[PDB]
Amino acid sequence: EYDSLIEKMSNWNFPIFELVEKMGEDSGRILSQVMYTLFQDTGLLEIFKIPTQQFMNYFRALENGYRDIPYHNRIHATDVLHAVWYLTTRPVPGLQQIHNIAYISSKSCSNPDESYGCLSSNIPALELMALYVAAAMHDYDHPGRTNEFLVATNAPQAVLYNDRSVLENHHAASAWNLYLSRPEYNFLLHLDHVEFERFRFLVIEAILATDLKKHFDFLAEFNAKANDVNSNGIEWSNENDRLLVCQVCIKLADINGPAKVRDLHLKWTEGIVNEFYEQGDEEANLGLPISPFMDRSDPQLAKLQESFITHIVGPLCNSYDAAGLLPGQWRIFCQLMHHLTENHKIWKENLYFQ
Amino acid sequence: VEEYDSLIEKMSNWNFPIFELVEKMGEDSGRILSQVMYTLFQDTGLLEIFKIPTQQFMNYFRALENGYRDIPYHNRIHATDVLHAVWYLTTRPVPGLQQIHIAYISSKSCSNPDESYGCLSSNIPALELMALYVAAAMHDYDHPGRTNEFLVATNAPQAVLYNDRSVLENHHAASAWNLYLSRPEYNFLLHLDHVEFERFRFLVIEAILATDLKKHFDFLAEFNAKANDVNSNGIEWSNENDRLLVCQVCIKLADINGPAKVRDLHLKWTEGIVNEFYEQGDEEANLGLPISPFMDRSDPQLAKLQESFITHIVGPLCNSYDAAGLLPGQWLRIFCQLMHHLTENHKIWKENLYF
Ligand SMILES: *B([O])(=O)C1=[C]C([N]C(=O)C2=NC3=C([C]=[C]C(O[C])=[C]3)C(O[C])=[C]2)=[C]C(C(=O)N([C])[C]C2=[C][C]=[C][C]=[C]2)=[C]1
Ligand SMILES: [Mg+2]
Ligand SMILES: [Mg+2]
Ligand SMILES: [Mg+2]
Ligand SMILES: [Mg+2]
Repeated sequence: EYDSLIEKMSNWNFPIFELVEKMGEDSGRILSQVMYTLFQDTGLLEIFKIPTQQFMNYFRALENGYRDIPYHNRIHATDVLHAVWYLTTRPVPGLQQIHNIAYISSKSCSNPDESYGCLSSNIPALELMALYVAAAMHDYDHPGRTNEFLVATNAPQAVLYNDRSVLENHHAASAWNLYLSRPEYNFLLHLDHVEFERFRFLVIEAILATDLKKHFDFLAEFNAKANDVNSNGIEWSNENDRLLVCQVCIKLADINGPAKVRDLHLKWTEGIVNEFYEQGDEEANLGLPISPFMDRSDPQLAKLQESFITHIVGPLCNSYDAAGLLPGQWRIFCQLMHHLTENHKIWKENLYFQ
Repeated sequence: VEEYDSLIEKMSNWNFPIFELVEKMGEDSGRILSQVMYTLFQDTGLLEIFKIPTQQFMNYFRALENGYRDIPYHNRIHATDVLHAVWYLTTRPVPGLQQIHIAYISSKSCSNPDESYGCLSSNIPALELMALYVAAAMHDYDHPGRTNEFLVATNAPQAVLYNDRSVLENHHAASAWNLYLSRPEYNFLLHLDHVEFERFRFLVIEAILATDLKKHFDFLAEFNAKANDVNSNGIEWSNENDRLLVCQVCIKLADINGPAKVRDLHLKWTEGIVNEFYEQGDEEANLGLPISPFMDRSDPQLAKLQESFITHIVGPLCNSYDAAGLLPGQWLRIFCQLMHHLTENHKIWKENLYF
């Protein structure tokens, strides 16, 4: 069954909802199973001597922490995990290779020629494992509400974190609290104190970058280092530069919807607006002003998708592509860039005509 | 009424003998923070500007000061001292500082001698200064007497809860505001609307979080870039972010005002902080952890600690705050009292180290 699933995930437009339907009764374990296959594929199980039992124990507990809410659930976490894996292992045109300090190489694809390069050849294995694990944790115990909702309500979580990245801090904090909750979860037992401390730091930094209030800040920092005409781009020997690359990568993965085929894009859109409408129902019941795009009476779906693709997803993918980090094939053809522009065009048509 | 004038006259000195005050209070020394908060708010007029009812004010700040533990340094007296320091630095006349005036406060304890002098109270709105004072009151609430490095190394519950990023400061702000929202008998800001209260909470949280010394050099760099630029015009007082940065630097200076005081208060605070250090070192040794620097009572190295702290932490902060022209003083050249204290203490401890 391992070969079957890994071949289906080699496609960027991985039909994940077909997988959830295929698992059916055991669909609650999709995040743990996908974690196992990807770590065996990248070889992370053998590189860090990760025991299978503790690995599976923690991530079954982790996926149990995801609620049964429309969007921020196990399937969203599985999708973001798949996206970061694809973006870091697949060949990127014109990118130079360095080591292909441990580095991974995906058994699912080899660089077709020297003109292609992989991010796995430029970022150490420890840093990439943090990105994958952070993708698994990045929305742990999401209550289906926004940060702005919690701060307006003065919810306990918002007061506990002083309104600064409420959901994202809680995700990382409660995930790591779960990790340290039982010795049967310590699958990193073969990492020393320095390596484990650094791993935790990288995971926490990756999770906190998923906050969209800091979106434009991360975008500015990434363009200064990579997309500067007078600078030498990204120095892969720099620890801070690699961290910035990983943070921008996971940001793109957490909002990959518009960068997929319209089928998957619309499915994810359906989920997130259903979560929005549940929050809007509660806002109305509490006598609070309904947040924008959260009233099921006046949806304004076209305006929501159009502004989100144009102001958030658009500039992020264009910056990531201008830096030469998107996987594709030789002009250059980029799959998700074509999907992103196609989805943006359709939603502009729906907006202008309706 | 009679005790009010005595205390307000005693606090007008930069070297306010606060330990004489705790000795005078004796049995009721636990309410020093609440008494000083009430006295300062009555002096600055914040009680009447925001229509603060006395009962809820006193209730909340008595609970707040009760939240401080009986530890050598991070206690009620430290919070009271930081509050006094920010009050002095924001109300007292500064040579060459411009005056401007949205409500603003003016301390009844002093008036600007002439137009060549200016007060921060005349340039920063009353809401932001009240936020700074309240943050000084909260800035070390429920401090357990350990360092951030100790909590992250131990994987303490607080350190895991805040993801190792400014654990103690986040805890201070969060538990202080939870206490404020714990009971309706604490809501003394009930005459502030939603926007004013949200802004006040934001300013308080930023001021509290700025006290982290891990972010010290970052705040110092931003302040030198904005204020201490030779080609720039310093601080634009109409800018919200500039005023926030000024207040953050002010409370940072207040949180470590020791070396900028007379030798008596400096050495008393040094005794407190090194006793807390030695307790943490005892616990680190019992747990088999490497003893943090200057926290082993067997090898104290007190002179090296004082000199490194003055040269690397207090020194550059005071020099940046003075170069921006925000330190209260008197014309002559300009004489700044705490600059004189700081240079005197720095010379004394450099002598103790070299000899
Ligand atoms: B709490 O949170 O507030 C804290 C505190 C501190 N402090 C110190 O250290 C000191 N202080 C002082 C002095 C003198 C005088 C005074 O008065 C006020 C004060 C001294 O001398 C020596 C000292 C601190 C803290 C912290 O943070 N830690 C300890 C850690 C670190 C280290 C190094 C660097 C940074 C940080 C807190
Ligand atoms: Mg999220
Ligand atoms: Mg997410
Ligand atoms: Mg503190
Ligand atoms: Mg303090």
